[PDB]
Amino acid sequence: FSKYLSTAPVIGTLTAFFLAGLLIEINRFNPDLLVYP
Amino acid sequence: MVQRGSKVRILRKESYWYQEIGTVASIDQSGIKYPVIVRFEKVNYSNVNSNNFSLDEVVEVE
Amino acid sequence: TLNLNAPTPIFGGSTGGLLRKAEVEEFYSITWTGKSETVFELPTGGAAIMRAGENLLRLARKEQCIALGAQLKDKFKITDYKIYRVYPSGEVQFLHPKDGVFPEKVNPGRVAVGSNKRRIGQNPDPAKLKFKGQETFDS
Amino acid sequence: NLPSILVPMVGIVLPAIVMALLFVYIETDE
Amino acid sequence: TTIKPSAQVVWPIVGQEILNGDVGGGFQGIQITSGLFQMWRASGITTELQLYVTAIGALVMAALMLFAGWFHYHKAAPKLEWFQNAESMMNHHLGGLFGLGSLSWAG
Amino acid sequence: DVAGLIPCSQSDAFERRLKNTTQRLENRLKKYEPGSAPAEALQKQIDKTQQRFDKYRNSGLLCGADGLPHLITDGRWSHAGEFTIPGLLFLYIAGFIGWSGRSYLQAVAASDNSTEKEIIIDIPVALQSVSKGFVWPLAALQEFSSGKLTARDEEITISPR
Amino acid sequence: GTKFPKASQALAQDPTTRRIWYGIATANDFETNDGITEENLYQKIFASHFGHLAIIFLWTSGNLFHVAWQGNFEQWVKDPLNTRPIAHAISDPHFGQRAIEAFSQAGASSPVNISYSGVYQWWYTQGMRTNEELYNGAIFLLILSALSLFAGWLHLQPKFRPNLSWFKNAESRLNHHLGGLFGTSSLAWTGHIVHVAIPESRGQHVGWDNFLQVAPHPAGLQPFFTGNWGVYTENPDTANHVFGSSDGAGTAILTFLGGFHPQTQSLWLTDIAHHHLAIAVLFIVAGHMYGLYDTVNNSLHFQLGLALAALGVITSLVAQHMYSIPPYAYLARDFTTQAALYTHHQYIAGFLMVGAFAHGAIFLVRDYDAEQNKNNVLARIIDHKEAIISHLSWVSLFLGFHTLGLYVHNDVVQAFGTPEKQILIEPVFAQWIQSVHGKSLYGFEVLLNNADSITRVAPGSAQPIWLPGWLDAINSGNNSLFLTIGPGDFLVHHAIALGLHTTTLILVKGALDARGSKLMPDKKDFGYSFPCDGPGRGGTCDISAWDAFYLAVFWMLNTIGWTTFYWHWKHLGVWQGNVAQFNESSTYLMGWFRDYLWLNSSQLINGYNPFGMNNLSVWAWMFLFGHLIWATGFMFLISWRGYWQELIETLVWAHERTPLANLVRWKDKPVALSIVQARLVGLAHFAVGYIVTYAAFLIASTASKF
Amino acid sequence: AHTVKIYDTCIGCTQCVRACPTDVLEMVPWDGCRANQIASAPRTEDCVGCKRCESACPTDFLSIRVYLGAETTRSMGLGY
Amino acid sequence: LADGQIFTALAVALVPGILALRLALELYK
Ligand code: CLA
Ligand code: CLA
Ligand SMILES: CC1=C(/C=C/C(C)=C/C=C/C(C)=C/C=C/C=C(C)/C=C/C=C(C)/C=C/C2=C(C)CCCC2(C)C)C(C)(C)CCC1
Ligand SMILES: CC1=C(C/C=C(\C)CCC[C@H](C)CCC[C@H](C)CCCC(C)C)C(=O)c2ccccc2C1=O
Ligand code: SF4
Ligand code: SF4
Ligand code: SF4
Repeated sequence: FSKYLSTAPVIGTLTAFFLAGLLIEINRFNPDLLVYP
Repeated sequence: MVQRGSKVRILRKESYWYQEIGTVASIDQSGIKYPVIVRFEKVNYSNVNSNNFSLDEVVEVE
Repeated sequence: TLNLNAPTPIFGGSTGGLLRKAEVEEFYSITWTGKSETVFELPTGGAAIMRAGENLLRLARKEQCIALGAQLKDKFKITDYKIYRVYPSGEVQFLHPKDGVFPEKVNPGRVAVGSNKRRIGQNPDPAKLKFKGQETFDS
Repeated sequence: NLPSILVPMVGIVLPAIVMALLFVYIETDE
Repeated sequence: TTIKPSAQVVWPIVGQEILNGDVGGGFQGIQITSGLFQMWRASGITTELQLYVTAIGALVMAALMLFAGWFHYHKAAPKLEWFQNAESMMNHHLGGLFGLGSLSWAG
Repeated sequence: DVAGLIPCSQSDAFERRLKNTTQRLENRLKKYEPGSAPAEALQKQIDKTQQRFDKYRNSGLLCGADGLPHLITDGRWSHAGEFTIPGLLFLYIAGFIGWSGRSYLQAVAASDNSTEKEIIIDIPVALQSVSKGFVWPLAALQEFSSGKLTARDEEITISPR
Repeated sequence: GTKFPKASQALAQDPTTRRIWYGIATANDFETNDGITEENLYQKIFASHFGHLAIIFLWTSGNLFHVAWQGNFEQWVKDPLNTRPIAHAISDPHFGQRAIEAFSQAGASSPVNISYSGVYQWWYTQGMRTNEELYNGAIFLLILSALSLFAGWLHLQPKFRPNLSWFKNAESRLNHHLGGLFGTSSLAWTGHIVHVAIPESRGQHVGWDNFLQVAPHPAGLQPFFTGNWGVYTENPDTANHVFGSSDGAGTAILTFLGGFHPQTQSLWLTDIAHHHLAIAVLFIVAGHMYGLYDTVNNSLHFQLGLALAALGVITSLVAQHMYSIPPYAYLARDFTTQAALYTHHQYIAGFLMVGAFAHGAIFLVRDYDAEQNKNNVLARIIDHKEAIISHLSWVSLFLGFHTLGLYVHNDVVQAFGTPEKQILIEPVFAQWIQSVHGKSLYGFEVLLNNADSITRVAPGSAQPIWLPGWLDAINSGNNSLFLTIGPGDFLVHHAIALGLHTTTLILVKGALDARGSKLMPDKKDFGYSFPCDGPGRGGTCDISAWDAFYLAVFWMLNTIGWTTFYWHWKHLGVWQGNVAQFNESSTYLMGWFRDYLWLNSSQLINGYNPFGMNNLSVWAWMFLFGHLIWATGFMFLISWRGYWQELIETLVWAHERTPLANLVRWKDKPVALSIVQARLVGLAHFAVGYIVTYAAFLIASTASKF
Repeated sequence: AHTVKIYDTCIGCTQCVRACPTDVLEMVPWDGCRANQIASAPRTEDCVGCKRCESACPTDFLSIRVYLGAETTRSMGLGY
Repeated sequence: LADGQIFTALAVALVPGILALRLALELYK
């Protein structure tokens, strides 16, 4: 099952699930970041 | 003169593996034209890995 | 030869075969001996029944004869199919096997027609053969 | 008045003529 | 008539909480067009507890079907002759699946 | 003031976008029950709006005649945070993902089954290339100087001429 | 065995319908004919150019005649501020009674077409005033086209055939075309402006009978020989002077005031007089001057690609300069024609620029010889052709990833009730260049906004005289000289830059890969146009150099579609005085959709309602007519051949078995359209439907409002 | 008819002959070796141009080529 | 215009019409 999670669709998804949720949580505490202040 | 197992570079300009590295699987011990059989890591569009070349189309980069 | 008349298979059908092109010029006929009374698909629609025979079938295209001649070699292993093309309202008798053997088998006495003594990367540029009757692949 | 004569001549009649000579020139043979 | 049917509340993030519109009463969400509010009223449902247990009732049924697919391939897989019996299959699906399914729903 | 753009703290069209955004939410609030749960989500929406106008006023942005903040890329250092500063912040992150996947493929290709390790990703070799990917602006400098960042044209395959 | 086509005798043995279609397509391809020689080849090119030259003369005589006969040219000279120009009278038997009342427009008694080519504006400034003057021009161009069709037949006679060495001698060709054709005929056109067009603009009738009597200047040609050329720069037409009368006119003939006329918003004719004068002097002195030259001279397709590249660049040059610098009186005020004139030449310039790379690609299969052409500029661009395509693969993909995402950002952000969060990039680089050219609206204050800069001052010889005229135009917001741009104009120019890079990417893909790849190394053995190499090697559909042209015709239509949608909507707020509609709505793609395609196509689409019909119902018909022909090309594009070949093999059956129709027999065996054939057929219906639909929309959305 | 030319990089694999649906090709002994073979196309008038003989050739950039020439009734594959 | 000028223009248009027919019958040859 660990050798299944190393396959491309799952590790393409959970890291994209990680990188999206990184960006989602950023816009909740830091909303509307147009420019560097 | 190329021997078996020698890593060659292909000078046949029409080939899919032109200017690429391959290892000679065998040579034919007769006077047949194109005797040099090279096996390649990369498959062409017909998904094969071997071809018959001559000694004029290969070198001895080893 | 064509051995016409020879018995057509017990078929009765097929809109899809042997229209007005056949009576003016060039229809074909495939002749075989089928070693059963079994059913086989036609290139027109599908069934007939192969006779004991001397079986013969008049087809429109040579492409439909080799497609049926492949089915008799595949499914029934009767490889004795012998196609023809007809007389005065046709062109050329005895199309296959052209030299008494199948073309995938080697036969001495054949001559290499359409052979080239060069590779394909050794083909000349068309600018070298411009405004001449030569073509960039003929030798 | 000259529009009423000319536009059914090259709108109808003159294409039907050049269609006829072309269709004979196509389907003729040496 | 007055209140628009709604589910799928949208989270207060980058501005998609403008989709949580004035849909009716004291609720804010997406006006849905699936007719589940009219299907559940015809089924007789009056409180959200009867919807909550049916959502649990489908998930245990989902696990029941998923276990049955594991069981009927890995453990107890029927032969070919169990599948080619179309007359007993037509007998069972007509009276049992379609008949009792419309008999029990008539109840 | 680089193209007739008045700053947004004194731009009256930008200060009038706030007057109509909250008036379109206060009238959305005026019908609901004051202690209700959709009432507090509109005040969370009203105050999230006030946290972007006060964030854009004090940041020194440039609002036009419409009243929307315009960005100035010629890069000036007084307007460096628009494109130059997050652009540099972009380029390290994208080159990190770039040099990681390039370092992964050179390690995998000199193995027994290279195409197998592209499907199932070796978490040793994957986390190794992340370690070789954080140092990429330094790592590509000695890679380009060594001669092994690029290949000569007698080694690549090339269409016939 | 038939005779048609005479060109390809191997097509004549084809007994199907393909012979009919391929006879029309291999027709004017003169290198493909059997038995052709290169000496016989160029003479057929030379006579065909005479046949083409007459068609341009017969077409212009038709435009002159139908304005002289069925137009209102004399009625329009007296008042170009209210009178709409009439193209030709309508005579269709299919009209109704309520339609003749609706197409009897511009106050005429007969159904007429309101002209949108603006040859009224062009001939009004060439000097013409009366309907008889246009008819004399139509008579004259029937003589020139007769001169063209005679000389084409004449130069095929065996005593008047030009030699092959006369054709391939380009050294004397460039001396004469820049010298005679470009220089003297610009010096001749300089004679037309000073003798005719300048006094006709000042109230004086100058025709063929009286022009030898009256002189263009009160001191005619006496200071041309002593060197005192400055006396032609006397009192010009003032700001008081209305066009076409003696109301405060002048006597100057070669002035360089710059700027525009204060009432027609057009160029001064004295500027155009001094313009083509100096163009003549440069082209005259440029014609006294005369292993790659052995390639360009030998190859007919090389010079054709360079000509279409030269034509395609200068055709965009017309459209970009004609709307900002209106060269014709009352063309700036005619909004529909100005819109139709930009969109005309830009769509042609795209077709000329695509055909430039197309004919260079034909050169590389037919005429290019890599054993003879080695180590020059040509055989080096082929040598690193993978480096050019991949770097064009980047800048296509670099812009399209970002200027789409810049739009989808502004869409989503505006949709969420927050327009104040958009990424609006002010185009400071181009706004510098307008401030470099003198537009003091922004306030950059260098280079001709700098009043003390060395370019505006010119401290060498006190030169700067044309800058008072230019700087009163670009700073004034009454015309289209260097339009005020904002962040919406940023996003479109990078869509445009995406289009010119992508269309080049496809066109130089099949150009450089016309001679072979790893897929098909022998692509020069199969020609420029051929469908595929089968389903082997993974399948090779659309592989050829013809099908790389064919994909870029979609891209040029899309690029000019991006271009002329931006031209039209920017000017629809400039002309209407509401510039703010393009200001806020063009930053996001819904305002491009709602406020341009939906808002402006309302009065078009009510061309015929169930309560009546308007004069726009010919445009509302041709709108839907253009949708239907565009969608039909999809049928030949999506569905491919062997569906239809097996559909005709049953219609052949149903025709051979139907009684009373079994007797009627074809001579050509009906087949499906070929693979290369219906790519062209599908692209033709696509390209015609692309152009017919916009031309109906661009006309009717502007004629309804102006 | 379509032209079929067989180049000398063929190996006598016999695969293009048995992949021909219209029986154009055949195998023939070779001159300079008298042991190996080569394909040959003596019946090019029958060729429909399907290029199935190129899909079966094992050599890198196949030794048998098909150039679609003039279209007769056989090469158009017409049943009428 | 005048009515006689229209039939004059149609008369002088026969001169390109024979010449276009004469050129195309030579270009075909
Ligand atoms: C482009 C040239 C053109 C012109 C000038 C016309 C003209 C006409 N068409 Mg149209 N039509 C055309 C092309 C054209 N058609 C095309 C391309 C289509 C396909 C889209 C149509 C589809 C169409 C339909 C369905 C109908 C018309 C009709 C008409 C007539 C309407 C006015 C009328 O009824 O007068 C009154 C006059 C008559 C009713 C009789 C006219 C004299 C007849 C046609 C000829 C007499 C025979 C004569 C001895 C020798 C033949 C001469 C003839 C070939 C010119 C008018 C004659 C209507 C019609 O009446 O058709 C005949 C009609 O129903 N058209
Ligand atoms: C003056 C410039 C010029 C010249 C001299 C040529 C000349 C030639 N071209 Mg080139 N070319 C040009 C410009 C030019 N072209 C342009 C502008 C393009 C881009 C559009 C091309 C793209 C191109 C390609 C891809 C090819 C050529 C080819 C040729 C050769 C044969 C043409 C032929 O026989 O087709 C026959 C003509 C037709 C089939 C015309 C029908 C198509 C038109 C557009 C239909 C119009 C639609 C319809 C009528 C609209 C109705 C209106 C509606 C309202 C109803 C000939 C050498 C071919 C060649 O092989 O060269 C050796 C070739 O393959 N050209
Ligand atoms: C492929 C091929 C081909 C083709 C090509 C082509 C098609 C191209 C195109 C291209 C193009 C078509 C180009 C263009 C160019 C342009 C340019 C490059 C321009 C420039 C400009 C400039 C330089 C300007 C500047 C300026 C300004 C802006 C202002 C100030 C001053 C001045 C004037 C300086 C041929 C045929 C050869 C053949 C072979 C192959
Ligand atoms: C419909 C269709 C056919 C069938 C089309 C046929 C058989 C042609 C039928 C068209 C008829 C003859 C009407 C055409 C009439 C035109 C309006 C004018 C043609 C004459 C010009 C020379 C002016 C194909 O053969 C085909 C092939 C490849 C891809 C797509 C398709 C495809 O979509
Ligand atoms: S017909 Fe089209 S899809 Fe089929 S093999 Fe030929 S090119 Fe490929
Ligand atoms: S198909 Fe080509 S490679 Fe194969 S046997 Fe025939 S000639 Fe040789
Ligand atoms: S193209 Fe088809 S029919 Fe012709 S030789 Fe090849 S396989 Fe046989």
